[PDB]
Amino acid sequence: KVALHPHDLDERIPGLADLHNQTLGDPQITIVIIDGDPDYTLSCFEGAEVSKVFPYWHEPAEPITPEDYAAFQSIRDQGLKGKEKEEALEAVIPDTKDRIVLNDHACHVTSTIVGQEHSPVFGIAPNCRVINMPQDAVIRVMSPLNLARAIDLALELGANIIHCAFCEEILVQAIKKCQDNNVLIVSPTGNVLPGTLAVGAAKVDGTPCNTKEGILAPGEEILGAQPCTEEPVRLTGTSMAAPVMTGISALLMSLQVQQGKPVDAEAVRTALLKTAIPLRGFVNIPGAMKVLFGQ
Repeated sequence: KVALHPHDLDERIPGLADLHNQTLGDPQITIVIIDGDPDYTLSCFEGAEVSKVFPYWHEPAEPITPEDYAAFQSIRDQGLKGKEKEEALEAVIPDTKDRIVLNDHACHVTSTIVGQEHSPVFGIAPNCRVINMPQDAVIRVMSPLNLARAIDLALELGANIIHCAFCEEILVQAIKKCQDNNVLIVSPTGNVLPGTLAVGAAKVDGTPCNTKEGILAPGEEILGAQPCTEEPVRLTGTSMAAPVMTGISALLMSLQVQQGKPVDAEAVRTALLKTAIPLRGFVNIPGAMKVLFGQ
């Protein structure tokens, strides 16, 4: 009845309003986002506990001009597809388009998780601690070696949740170390490991746009930030559903802290998966709250 903190996805995600009534996150919960380089000048990140840690083993990349970002956004807003989209990107931003895809993705994903209330993008968990670990410098990104190194560093930075927008034996063992150290890994199914929460995209009506340890969440028309403008945009894809689950998972962990319970990543992951309404099903916050908190 009364959403104390009205959120865009309240109607599409039962129990989100009620969960928001109880927490908007806790700064003791750290989320490390392994993605591109987000734009922290956006007002949705003002007052947010956000910081960038660039992996020390990357060569820093030259900053991308606002004009290049605007070119990419114009091409999206015209709704160009297929061969014509690619010919348009190649015509105007051939050297920078691949980095921009990553950086733009990072703005959107970070805004979905931690965007401040009453800004243009209100995130799921605006009071959690968020560290961005940009990877765009490596584009000259799906490399398993580099992701393993990035995951090891994210663990050392104190991650409770690692959001990997890109998730070889070395990577498999880095994921395993996260599980052994009670750190949740969240990644999209795409458009493979225990203790990973794999996320698929649901349409606006809740149907689907991996199956054993996956969950579906809203992935269509998700409101988020884009670089160099205060104007938000709605995007669609499995990598749009993943950040919704990262935020939800962070809220549930935040509630464990607020109730004086130890952070328990595996309890949160298994509660989500076992209560999902037929991957394993659509996210079911009311069921998860019952399993975790007796609500």
